[PDB]
Amino acid sequence: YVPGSVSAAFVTCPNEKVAKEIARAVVEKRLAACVNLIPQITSIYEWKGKIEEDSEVLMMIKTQSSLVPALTDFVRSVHPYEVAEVIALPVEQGNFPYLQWVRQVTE
Amino acid sequence: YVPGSVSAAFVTCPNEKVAKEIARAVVEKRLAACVNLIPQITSIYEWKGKIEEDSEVLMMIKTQSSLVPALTDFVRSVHPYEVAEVIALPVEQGNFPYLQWVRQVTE
Amino acid sequence: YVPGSVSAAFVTCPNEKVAKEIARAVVEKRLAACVNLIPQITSIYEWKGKIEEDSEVLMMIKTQSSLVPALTDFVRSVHPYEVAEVIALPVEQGNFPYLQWVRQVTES
Amino acid sequence: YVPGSVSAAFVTCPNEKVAKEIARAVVEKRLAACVNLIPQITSIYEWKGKIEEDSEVLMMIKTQSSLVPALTDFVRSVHPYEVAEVIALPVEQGNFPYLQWVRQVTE
Amino acid sequence: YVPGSVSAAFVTCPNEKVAKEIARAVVEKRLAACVNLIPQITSIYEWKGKIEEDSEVLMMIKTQSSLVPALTDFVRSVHPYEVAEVIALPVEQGNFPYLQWVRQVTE
Amino acid sequence: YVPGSVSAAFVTCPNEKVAKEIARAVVEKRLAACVNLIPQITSIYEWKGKIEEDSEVLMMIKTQSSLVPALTDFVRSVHPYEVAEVIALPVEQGNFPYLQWVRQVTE
Ligand code: NA
Ligand code: NA
Ligand code: NA
Repeated sequence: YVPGSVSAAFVTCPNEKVAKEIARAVVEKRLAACVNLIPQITSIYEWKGKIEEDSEVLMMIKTQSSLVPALTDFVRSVHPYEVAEVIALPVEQGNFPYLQWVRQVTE
Repeated sequence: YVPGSVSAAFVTCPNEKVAKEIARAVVEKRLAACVNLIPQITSIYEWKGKIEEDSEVLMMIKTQSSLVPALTDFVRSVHPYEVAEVIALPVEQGNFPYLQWVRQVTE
Repeated sequence: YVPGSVSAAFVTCPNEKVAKEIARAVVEKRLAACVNLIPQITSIYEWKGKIEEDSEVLMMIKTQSSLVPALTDFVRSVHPYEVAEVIALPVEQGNFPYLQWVRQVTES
Repeated sequence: YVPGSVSAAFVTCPNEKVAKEIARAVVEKRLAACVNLIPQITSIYEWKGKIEEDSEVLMMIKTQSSLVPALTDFVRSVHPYEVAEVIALPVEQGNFPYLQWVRQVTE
Repeated sequence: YVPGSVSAAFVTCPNEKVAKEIARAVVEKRLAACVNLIPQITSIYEWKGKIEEDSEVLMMIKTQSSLVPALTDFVRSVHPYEVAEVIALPVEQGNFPYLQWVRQVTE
Repeated sequence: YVPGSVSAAFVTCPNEKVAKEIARAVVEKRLAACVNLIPQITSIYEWKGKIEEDSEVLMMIKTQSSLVPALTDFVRSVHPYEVAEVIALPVEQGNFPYLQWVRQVTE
């Protein structure tokens, strides 16, 4: 296993419906090995002077690091927001079989 | 985009009220671009020889990596706990406009 | 603090019961300083032709990076799934006292 | 000190004269704090399936990681080779004063 | 470019002849894009209780990070020393064309 | 092998005499497994707004990453310059036996 060659990408969505549709798509298109959805999220950010709170859903998408650009482009079309949160974190170590599986199902 | 110049910091809180107070403060103080709150967390650790379980709330704070020390100091200063969990994970890749936005709103 | 010498490892479980059992074990065995359990997770993956959805629980395990191989072996052994998700993400910066604590409670 | 916010960039040159010109330029332009020149290098690469050996000089350029794109653009512009070797390696730890100095003289 | 997907590997050799043989081989076998040889090295380490000084030559081998294990195997197998120094350092940023070239000639 | 748990630290010295003295000391004190000296270096930096060129020697010091702070403290203490260049680069991959050896001889 090459350190950081698999990544865990985080994507924020407005609701569960959208998150599922994106999640299903990225897997079906082989852009990700799998996705975890974390619901009941409260996002806190500053907008036009004031601080806003919204209900959101968070995706943890596990994929090859080489696919992150392609994953990001896809998430950009489908347009959850004008500017979509996509951040990829590199996996330094882990369960080799599983890490090999994430590669095998995205080649 | 410089790899790892934006970070995702994780902070554990005793409840939603405290997590929201801290979240609103770090954004208002420009120490973070935004905060995701993940509720209904069960924390499992050892204390006085026994293994404890607590209800907690988890913050995923997205900010510049250069601000993490300042972020930590602030959280230290206001957090209820004697020793606050603050761990920062570097963002290797992502949506450039979003990554640019995180920098823009924290300069 | 040496950058990346503490890691946050993520492990997916079928349910709360199993997640708690594994969480308690890794702490008791000093393989992790602490574990956060994130419930009500929906996992989306391909199940041999179909796209599947399951209810799962997610563990965020905080430990020394040197212990991740030992943590994985243990999880491997007692995990239901044939192939367990264990992914470790390195902590670049943080609260030094806390980072020191994670090391203190996992030394042997 | 933020890990990896200073980098050590390596640049290959055909000879000492060119390396010095580039080295002096990047420092005068504040794109680097300083440059170490390693002479008497033998470079070994293929080209049309045949293996070449050339005399080269290697630069180790120490600078902010945020300046690496700007550094690379400049080196592209003045380097005799069509495709210039510029590779940046991040500095995880070091002498803080010196790391602080590299930042101070490139701001 | 995926951060850290190209590496610069350093290998220590007893002399120029050996270093060149190994260098030519790894390039010919497509295990590396190119190799820089840094001569006139003095190595300082402890041997049988006393501190030794040897004349050595240092290789900086630029290749895909995915190839480092294969590179190491080859070197370990051919290298004079029982335990060969092979250390790989990841390239976080650089000249994209050149980084693309390193991949192209090693696929 | 834990990625980045061994580091290659670079230290600049005014001449070979000093470099050898420091190199011998860090090895004898178990702060490093071994040191490569790269001589005939030309350093280019700015000083009182004027660009200087000096003859220097470069050390590549291979050690545990956990020891880098202790290594730096020692170097700062024996090093002639007021502000010593010490930069540590993490080793992501390599020859495991050798990586194991660097740890063995510095425990
Ligand atoms: Na990597
Ligand atoms: Na030639
Ligand atoms: Na590390």
